[PDB]
Amino acid sequence: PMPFISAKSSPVIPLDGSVKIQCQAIREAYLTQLMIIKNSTYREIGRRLKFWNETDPEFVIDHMDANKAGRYQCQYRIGHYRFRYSDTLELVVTGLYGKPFLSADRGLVLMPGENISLTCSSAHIPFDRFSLAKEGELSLPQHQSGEHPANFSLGPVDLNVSGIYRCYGWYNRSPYLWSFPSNALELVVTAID
Ligand SMILES: *[C@H]1O[C@H](CO)[C@@H](O[C@@H]2O[C@H](CO)[C@@H](O)[C@H](O)[C@H]2NC(C)=O)[C@H](O)[C@H]1NC(C)=O
Ligand SMILES: *[C@@H]1O[C@H](CO)[C@@H](O)[C@H](O)[C@H]1NC(C)=O
Repeated sequence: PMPFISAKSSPVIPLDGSVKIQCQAIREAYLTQLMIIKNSTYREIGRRLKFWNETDPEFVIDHMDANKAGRYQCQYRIGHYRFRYSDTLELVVTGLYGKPFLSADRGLVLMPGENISLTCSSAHIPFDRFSLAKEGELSLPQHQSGEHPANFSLGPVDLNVSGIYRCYGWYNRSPYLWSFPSNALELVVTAID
């Protein structure tokens, strides 16, 4: 098990936003610094916070841009020149490409168990892949699709599927750089009808 590396704010940060990262404390570390990976090379980044309301080291990265998007790890210097790292965290920056369009082939309100797929298009920008995000959620959108027609299925829906959804740009060359959110699309599952 590797030291955890959570993100207090969403891992999805708008163009010039700012995010707060937290690493797992390691009693034997003389120094702990947030590192960002770039071409198999660890680079110092972000800023350390002060001791209060929490123990595990917290950092903060502001003025988000392409350069700050990507994989992150925590570097624990457990000696003059001996280190160990936390698990990996990914941060994506949004607002680098025009917004795509999200829609559905059904009715936005539906009985549980029903099936529905959301489609995310882009009649201009040849996005390599697409990612669907559920607004409320505190994390990183993992539900993606490479299909050009862009199909996001949700199999048998349950009351938990309800909520507002948005879709993003996304390019293979530059994976951690997404477009501006697409139009939002609300769904509501209810067994009452
Ligand atoms: C994307 O989702 C699945 C493919 O993974 C397709 O599902 C079929 O959808 C048609 C009409 O929408 C239904 O008649 C079939 O019963 C579905 N079968 C499956 C695979 O579950 C879906 O069509 C695709 N998106 C669309 C509508 O183009
Ligand atoms: C939803 O679609 C699946 C195919 O992926 C089908 O097997 C299922 O029966 C449909 N809804 C239900 C649970 O009846």
